[PDB]
Amino acid sequence: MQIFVKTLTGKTITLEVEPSDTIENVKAKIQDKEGIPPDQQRLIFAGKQLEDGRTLSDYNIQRESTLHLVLRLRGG
Amino acid sequence: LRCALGVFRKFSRFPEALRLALMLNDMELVEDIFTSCKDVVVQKQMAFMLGRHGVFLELSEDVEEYEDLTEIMSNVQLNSNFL
Amino acid sequence: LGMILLWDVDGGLTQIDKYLYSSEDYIKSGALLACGIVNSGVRNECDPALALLSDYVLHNSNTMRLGSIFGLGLAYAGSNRED
Repeated sequence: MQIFVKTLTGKTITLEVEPSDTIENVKAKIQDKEGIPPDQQRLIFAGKQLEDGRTLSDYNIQRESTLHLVLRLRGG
Repeated sequence: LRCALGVFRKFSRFPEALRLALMLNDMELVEDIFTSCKDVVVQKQMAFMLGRHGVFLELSEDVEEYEDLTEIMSNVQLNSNFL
Repeated sequence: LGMILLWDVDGGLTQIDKYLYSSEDYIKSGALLACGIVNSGVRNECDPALALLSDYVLHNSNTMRLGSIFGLGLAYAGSNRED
């Protein structure tokens, strides 16, 4: 199924996934499109933090729902 | 004395030039000594006389001196929730 | 309910959903207009195009067409975003 990954840069990313897939596989797909490693990636669904140990079905993430993308921001 | 720059060149923001206070917003980010005035000058830049400033503090010194911006954005607002 | 949970981002969205689901033009459009009230001054990722754009595109009718543009222009009143 398709989902939406909305950034805070006004940019919407679409990924073809399955409802039983883990979050880290989705972050691997984001790395496949972009080259950003998953430790630098954070995902938010309806104000809730996503953990890589669970699946999309565990958070009831379904076809073409909207995610949020915030990046790891460390300085110095 | 340099700390009455933000609130009292909102005086000078709209009539003279909207870039002029933005050139004075540049004068904020030049006098970077050190944190105490630096915190309080940009306290007002979020929810006290205008917003729309959260795109000018993601420069290459994002440790805490340019990581004030998110703390300006909602955390002191959360301290205003902690009120 | 927007005035009750004011200056909030933490659980203001969660309180709406227990009274959002009624399948009414007048209950959802009043509740989703209050969603722009809660994040007023937060301007983080709450719904730049998420919740009230999905409210707005339901329109063929009454306040779903109306009460969805008031909340985001309220929540992003301090914003100068073009998009």
